[PDB]
Amino acid sequence: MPKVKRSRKAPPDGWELIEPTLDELDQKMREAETEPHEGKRKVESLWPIFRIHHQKTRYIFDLFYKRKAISRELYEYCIKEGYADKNLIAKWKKQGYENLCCLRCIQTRDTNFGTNCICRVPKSKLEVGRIIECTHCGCRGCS
Amino acid sequence: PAHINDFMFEQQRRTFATYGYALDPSLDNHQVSAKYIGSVEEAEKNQGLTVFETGQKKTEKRKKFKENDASNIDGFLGPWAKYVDEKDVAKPSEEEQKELDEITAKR
Amino acid sequence: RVALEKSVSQKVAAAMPVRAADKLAPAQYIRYTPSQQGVAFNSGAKQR
Amino acid sequence: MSEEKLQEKARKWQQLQAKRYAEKRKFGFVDAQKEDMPPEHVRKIIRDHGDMTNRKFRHDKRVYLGALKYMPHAVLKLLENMPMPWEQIRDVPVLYHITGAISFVNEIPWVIEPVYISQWGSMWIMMRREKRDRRHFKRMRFPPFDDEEPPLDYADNILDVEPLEAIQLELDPEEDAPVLDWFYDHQPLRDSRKYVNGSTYQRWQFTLPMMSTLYRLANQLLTDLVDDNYFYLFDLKAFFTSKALNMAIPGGPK
Amino acid sequence: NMLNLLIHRKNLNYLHLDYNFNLKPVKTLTTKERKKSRFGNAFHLCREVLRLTKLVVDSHVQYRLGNVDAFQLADGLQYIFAHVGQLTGMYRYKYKLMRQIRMCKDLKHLIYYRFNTGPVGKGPGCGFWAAGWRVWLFFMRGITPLLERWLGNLLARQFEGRHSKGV
Amino acid sequence: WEDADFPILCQTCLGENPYIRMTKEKYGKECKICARPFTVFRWCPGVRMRFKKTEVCQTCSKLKNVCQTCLLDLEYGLPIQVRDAGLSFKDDMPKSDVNKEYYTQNMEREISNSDGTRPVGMLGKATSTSDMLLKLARTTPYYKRNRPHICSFWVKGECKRGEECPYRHEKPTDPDDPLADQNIKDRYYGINDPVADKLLKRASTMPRLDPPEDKTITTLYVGGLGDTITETDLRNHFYQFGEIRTITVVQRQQCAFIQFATRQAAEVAAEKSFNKLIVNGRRLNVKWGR
Amino acid sequence: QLSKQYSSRDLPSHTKIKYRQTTQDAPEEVRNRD
Amino acid sequence: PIMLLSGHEGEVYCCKFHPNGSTLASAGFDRLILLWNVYGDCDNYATLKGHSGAVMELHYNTDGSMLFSASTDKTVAVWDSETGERVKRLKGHTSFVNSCYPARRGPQLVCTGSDDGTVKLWDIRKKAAIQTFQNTYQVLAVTFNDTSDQIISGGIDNDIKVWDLRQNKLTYTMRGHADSVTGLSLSSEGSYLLSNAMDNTVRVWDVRPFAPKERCVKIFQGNVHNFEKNLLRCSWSPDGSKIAAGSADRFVYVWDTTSRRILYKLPGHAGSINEVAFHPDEPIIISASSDKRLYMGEI
Ligand SMILES: O=P(O)(O)O[C@H]1[C@@H](OP(=O)(O)O)[C@@H](OP(=O)(O)O)[C@@H](OP(=O)(O)O)[C@@H](OP(=O)(O)O)[C@H]1OP(=O)(O)O
Ligand SMILES: [Zn+2]
Ligand SMILES: [Zn+2]
Ligand SMILES: [Zn+2]
Repeated sequence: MPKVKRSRKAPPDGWELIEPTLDELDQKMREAETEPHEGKRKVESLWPIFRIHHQKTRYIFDLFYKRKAISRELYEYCIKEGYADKNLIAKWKKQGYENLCCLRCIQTRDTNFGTNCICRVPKSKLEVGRIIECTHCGCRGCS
Repeated sequence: PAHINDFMFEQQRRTFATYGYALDPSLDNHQVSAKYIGSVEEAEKNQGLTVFETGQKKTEKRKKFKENDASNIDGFLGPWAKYVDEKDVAKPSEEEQKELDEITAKR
Repeated sequence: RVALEKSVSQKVAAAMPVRAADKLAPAQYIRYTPSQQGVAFNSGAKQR
Repeated sequence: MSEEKLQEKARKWQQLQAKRYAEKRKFGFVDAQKEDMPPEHVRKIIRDHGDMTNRKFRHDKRVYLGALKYMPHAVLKLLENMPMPWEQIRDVPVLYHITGAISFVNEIPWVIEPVYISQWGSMWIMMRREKRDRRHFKRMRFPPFDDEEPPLDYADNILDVEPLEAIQLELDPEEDAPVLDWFYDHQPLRDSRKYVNGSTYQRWQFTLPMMSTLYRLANQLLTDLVDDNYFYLFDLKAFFTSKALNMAIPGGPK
Repeated sequence: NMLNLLIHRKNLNYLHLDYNFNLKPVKTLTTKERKKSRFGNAFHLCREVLRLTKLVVDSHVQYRLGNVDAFQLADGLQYIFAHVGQLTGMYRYKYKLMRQIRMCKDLKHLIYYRFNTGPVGKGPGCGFWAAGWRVWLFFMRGITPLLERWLGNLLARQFEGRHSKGV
Repeated sequence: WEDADFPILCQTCLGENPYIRMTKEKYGKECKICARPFTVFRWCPGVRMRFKKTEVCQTCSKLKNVCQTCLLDLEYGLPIQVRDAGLSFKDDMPKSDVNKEYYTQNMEREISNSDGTRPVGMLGKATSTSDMLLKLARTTPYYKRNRPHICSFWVKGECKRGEECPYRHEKPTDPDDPLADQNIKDRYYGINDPVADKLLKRASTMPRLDPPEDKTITTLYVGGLGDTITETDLRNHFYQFGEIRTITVVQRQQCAFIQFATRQAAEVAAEKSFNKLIVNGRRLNVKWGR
Repeated sequence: QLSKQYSSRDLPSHTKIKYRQTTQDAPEEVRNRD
Repeated sequence: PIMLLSGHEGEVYCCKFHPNGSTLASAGFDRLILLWNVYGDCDNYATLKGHSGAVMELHYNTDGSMLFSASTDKTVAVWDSETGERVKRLKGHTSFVNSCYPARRGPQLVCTGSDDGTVKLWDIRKKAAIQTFQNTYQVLAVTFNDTSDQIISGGIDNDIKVWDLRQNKLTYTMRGHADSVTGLSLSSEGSYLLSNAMDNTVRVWDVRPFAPKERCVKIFQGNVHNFEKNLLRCSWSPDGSKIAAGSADRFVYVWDTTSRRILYKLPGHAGSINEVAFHPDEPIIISASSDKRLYMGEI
């Protein structure tokens, strides 16, 4: 019933303290995944998923880099099994990109004029206080 | 069929968008000068500051929340952190409501 | 030969119909002089 | 003329010029990539659209239909990667339409040739010793599902189940030392730059013990001929001639 | 979903395609509907190819649910590929298929009569499905451009309309 | 199919910023009149304004000489019926299906032989802009056109999208008003468009000089003259317009009284000058004297 | 108004034009000959 | 004829002739340097490569034997017109080196103006710097004086500056331009120097042993700037007869030294003209514009 594991390799042994957090997070992902398509909207019914996804990888990003509270081996096992997100992480590690909402909000080809979401514009340079809801992620100004 | 440079057009457009004044684009055969078109007095008083150029602005930024510890199960607002000075419901009220009912009946 | 064959190419590329879709050409820039001139329009610029 | 004038002039022009000639918008710079979505995105879209009967969608109707022209590609791409009985689960890269209209498995199954033949040779031995030593073989029923039983959901029905041991042959630790660990993997040495090109998976190079065990393992699916004069009048040219003369050798085609 | 959207766009409400891709009428149809509701070899070739793939993926789903076995899955797949003639009914619509069909018989006589060379018996448990799989994959390599052309024509004619002006 | 280089649009509808960014889509939609497929151009009018779209073929535009989305005339800018009436035009574009498709086909074939420079047909033979047309014309850009629609949710209360409600969360307009229901087809054909009738009544109530009863009342009173005018200047106002017989420049009341030699000449002069004879910046009031 | 219909017989075929070679009868020789 | 040349992928910023009048060099955003033959069909033979940044200024030597080319990527480059290959990569510039000038008829020596706040003097042979006059700020154009002993530079603070190579101090500072100067070019007189500046005015100066102490000689009207602030460059004719300028107005401006009249505002271009080149032999004009191509006008 968990993210049943493909490796068949033994998990390295920090796995036992990050186990329950990831487990309840996957509980929350399954639940917010099934949450059925109410009179909510058709653009915004996919905002939970991106939200949760960021969370999980964010969490592991902490416990390896900002706490150094897990090993390289355990962290790599946790990427390989699809808890984390290899490139969301490898993007987070850049300099202008600490809080990037979803990896698609910087895809230049997915938008006709060749730009990023207004998600990506610094809040100051707009200064108009206008609510921003990037249609992709639902984020409100990732950076 | 013009061919112009790319950073500059978006710079001028965003200027005119968020500040309200812009370096007018007329490339006239009578030599005009650099004139700030739109909110001319705004360009004068704001020193021509562009939305892209950093500039001193003490403008009160709207208050927002910040819950960025991703271990709380229902905690992480992260990048999806709502604005703190925001409303919690959006609706029209008693007078406009009955008036809209009256209009939907009139239609 | 030139005009002939280019029109050929379009008519036969219709008969490709499985269009090996090429990229969209780079964004063009066009400079436009309206007929109506007036300072109250175009926020006072005589071109767009 | 005013100095602070010139100073914020240097400020403005510095920022402007700096961004305008930033390496980002250099000439031939091409934007980096399109990296992967999460799987739940696909899963949710497709389970949402369901069978396009709810009028809430009603516009993906047209694209849904128009995508029929390409479904013989999706089928071919799907069936050419099926998971090969020594495996329980195979994960594949999937390219899909943002409305769930179609789903192309986006991959080509490269294999190492001697590895592959050895794996299928082990299958030969296992299948045979199993069919000999099973009391009664039950043949599944076709079709396995009824005419109006709707298809199952992955998420509700297969997503969390445990996947039922596959047809490994159990390799002996001494004689098959050089292969016992990586034999039954999907793409065996995918990420070890000593033996494979890289992650695009061309170009193997192997050790001679590796090759000897592989050989012995695939021994069942193999010819124990050593040279070519076995096919004396039984090669391509003999057949080309016979066909040309309309005469036919004993065991050859007509 | 695609084939049902086609059926119901042509306004043919009296037919329905069930979940194993059988097409069945839910009334008895007068002549006008027996005519209006005839379909072509594009529709039916697509139907039958999808039926083959559903047979395959559903054998795999049975494996993954716990219903069968590794050996029963392997032999059932071998079965599927050897007997496409009696399970799909594809030959009706592109009769050149029998090339492939005869090939997957010849292979089976080889493999079987080398599989059961000793105490191994004439029973079901022989799944060595590489050969027939290869055969139907090459068939698909050939058929996809054909079917993409035929289906492009059908969809065009359904959305633009048929050209009776300068035939 | 049409194929264009740019839209052809009113300055009101094109926007405010000098720098606009606009997208093209080849063979994107069907002209609501020409009924054939067109290329469709979409631009963001301004900050917090709805994206607008060209909604009529380039030929369906050049024929009647209008703005492909704003639909108002190109020079003056009034509804198509008003402009037609002010030009005294009689536009004979067919209505029924087959006749209209046939007329469109041949009009397009003939407009293919043009220069792309000016409207085809009587729209060149009717460019004599009458003072009624100039008088009804809009002056500055009525940029209230580009704000978004009315939020059914926020009209019932439901626009729970916060401030992002996709439509102006204001009061819905009472549907009884004539200025509510104006179908595109009629507004292009000019048959019973309410805005046209309201604007025509407004033009009928607008001030114009009145004519007298008697033919012998050939003295015309111009009120509000001022002492910066000359008798020769009043002449030059009413000299080549016909013949003037006499001119009394009353300086004790700042007015003038012009006796003419031709009744139609003076009538044309004074009516054409009604409150709008602006010589040296004086609002003279042209009327027939006692 | 270009259709997306298509034909079995409008597939590409014989896509190169043969030109009359040096010995067959090229316009140069026949330009010469008596 | 008009003879428009094309084959450049992005803006061409710099175009100039062989000092022979034999071959053509042009360069710009595309980070490479194209060469052509001026006569015949105006055809392209060679393309020099290597510069990672935009080629902001190419400059010949006075024989035509080695090529200097200032790049955005903090570097100048000298190459062999014989081969097209790099001999030297003048590195060490701490920012955008926009302007380059090889000493003419003196020892081989180079002055480079840059966006670091320094003007730099370099010897080609040593791979080391000679002198550097950090005034305060970006220097946008630089040219020597025919003695190879003063160095003139124009930047953002509008006061054209000249250093003495031996005392190394601000020798000559001249004033009168209302906004940033964008181009200097000293005529073949060795005396008269031409200055474009986007304030819409062009000026003429003269560096001599003795000058009136306020050497603002001739003044012409016509040049334009706009939101582009592209770098605008001027030149004298081989004779000191006509001044040619470009501008962001799509008009090639040809004026005269004598009557300062507008001999030409020629249209023909699509984007801003960044550089006009005079033939050292002929009445041939080559326009490099931001419309990604060039023009070959004959007057
Ligand atoms: O039904 P088919 O396509 O004709 O294949 C079967 C079958 O093969 P499957 O095992 O895949 O059903 C039999 O196999 P066994 O009975 O051997 O297990 C058998 O083949 P045998 O002849 O070897 O029995 C039989 O053939 P027949 O009816 O002649 O017995 C026949 O294969 P054929 O193509 O040989 O008919
Ligand atoms: Zn976004
Ligand atoms: Zn996002
Ligand atoms: Zn974001």
